Amino acid sequence: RENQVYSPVTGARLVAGCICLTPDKKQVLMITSSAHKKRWIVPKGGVEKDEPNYETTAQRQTWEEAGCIGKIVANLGTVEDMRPQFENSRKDSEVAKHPPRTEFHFYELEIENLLDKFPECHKRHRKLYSYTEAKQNLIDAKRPELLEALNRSAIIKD
Ligand SMILES: O=P(O)(O)O[C@@H]1[C@@H](OP(=O)(O)O)[C@@H](OP(=O)(O)O)[C@@H](OP(=O)(O)OP(=O)(O)O)[C@H](OP(=O)(O)O)[C@H]1OP(=O)(O)O
Ligand SMILES: [Mg+2]
Repeated sequence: RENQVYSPVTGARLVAGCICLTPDKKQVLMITSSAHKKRWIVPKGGVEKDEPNYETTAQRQTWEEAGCIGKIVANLGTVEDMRPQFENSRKDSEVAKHPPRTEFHFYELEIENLLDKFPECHKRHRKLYSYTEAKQNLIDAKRPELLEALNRSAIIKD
């Protein structure tokens, strides 16, 4: 729908999501992408014009995409999808300047329940991963900005 909300500055699509952690904080909940069937990501989605805050969007998408209920325990701030040839400064190399694709507002959630039936339960897989596994999945998914969000969480990395 054209019910989506965009940054008035950069025109980046405004998305909220959840780093959903087990109470012991040893594992994060990950879902498969709908387009890229084999790629493991975290629950997230576009803010809608009616929604009063990012927490609403985040908890709605965590239910819809992952059948996961929990309490938001931290605001993990923002990360950007910086995807659209190169510009070399002679001490480093960078991609040619462009506006961000997406601006993500992430929250840490403590999982309280996982339900077997949820809206996207037939079009996605869903599973708990240790930090090391989760980190490798996000690299495999080519989503370093989601890994940045994961890294700000209280997930045990040792
Ligand atoms: O192509 P990507 O990787 O940039 O991401 C995809 C993202 O998929 P992802 O790869 O993040 O898993 C899709 O979401 P999905 O995972 O639910 O299929 C999402 O579709 P959407 O309109 O439902 O938007 P959300 O991703 O719930 O905010 C967007 O897809 P669309 O091309 O079908 O409209 C998004 O695309 P962008 O506009 O580029 O952000
Ligand atoms: Mg999504």
